[PDB]
Amino acid sequence: ARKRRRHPSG
Amino acid sequence: PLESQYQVGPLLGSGGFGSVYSGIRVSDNLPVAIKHVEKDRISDWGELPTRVPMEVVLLKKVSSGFSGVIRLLDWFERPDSFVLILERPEPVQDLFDFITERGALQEELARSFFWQVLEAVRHCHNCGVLHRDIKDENILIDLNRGELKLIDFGSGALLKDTVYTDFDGTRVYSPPEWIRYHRYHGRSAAVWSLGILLYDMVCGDIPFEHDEEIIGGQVFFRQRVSSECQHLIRWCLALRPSDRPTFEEIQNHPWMQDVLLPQETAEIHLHS
Ligand SMILES: CN1CCC2(CC1)NC(=O)c1c(c3ccc(Cl)c(Cl)c3n1C)[C@H]2C#N
Ligand SMILES: [Cl-]
Repeated sequence: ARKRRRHPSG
Repeated sequence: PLESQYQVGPLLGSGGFGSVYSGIRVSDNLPVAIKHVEKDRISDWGELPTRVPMEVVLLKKVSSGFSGVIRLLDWFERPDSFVLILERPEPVQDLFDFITERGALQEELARSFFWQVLEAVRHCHNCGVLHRDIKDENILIDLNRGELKLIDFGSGALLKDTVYTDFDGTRVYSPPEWIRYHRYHGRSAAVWSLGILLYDMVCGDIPFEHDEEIIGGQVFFRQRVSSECQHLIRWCLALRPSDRPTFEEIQNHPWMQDVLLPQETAEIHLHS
């Protein structure tokens, strides 16, 4: 249910 | 000449940094990653005893037979970009996708991976390089050998003992003193990012999304994690930078004892 995301390196 | 020596294959990824392709060295079929970095987005520049991206300087400093860090095999300049040739493990999966697909890792697996990241980061620091973007997205798993490789030196710096006041890595892996004061020391900031990473491994995602969470000093565990592992995590995530362990303290921690070898790690957890 909870959303896992990549995160931008900047 | 770049276009002569490598056969380009499929795009492996792209983003702010530029674009990376699967490739093979024609000379001997060695798998490689071909990374195109636009000059317009290179912020930090170094000098080879030539003007290159700091990334190229840092990569050359950590270049060696030690597998824990991606090896730069070659690099080229073009009018609007640099092209970097990196060695490519085959078969490979990044640690982000691996955690997404498998969920929360068994502690034995998390221990093996985390130990190997520690060794790779120690290698960087001893080569005078601070990575500044340690995260699951920037770790490749050699799925056959069970060996991890730290990648993506595009936010890195030369290691120093004084404060950094610049940062362009990943904010959710950045420490509270950066969020609050735009200041950090290299080693203690690296340990914080390692705490985030270990939590990510044993819980299946990172602990914090928001600035208020990062500075708040509470680590809620969403999965069953051993007391010893929670302790280590919470020590790495100490709000005061000087309360965080050294790499030696981390590797001497009771949770870190009796690590699997990489080949055992592949056999037990990866071969499928
Ligand atoms: C945030 N990071 C992720 C690694 C980064 C640069 C950006 N992006 C990738 O997509 C990537 C990178 C890779 C480097 C080497 C190898 Cl063998 C692979 Cl397979 C790589 N991939 C898939 C990085 C780049 N460029
Ligand atoms: Cl990279």
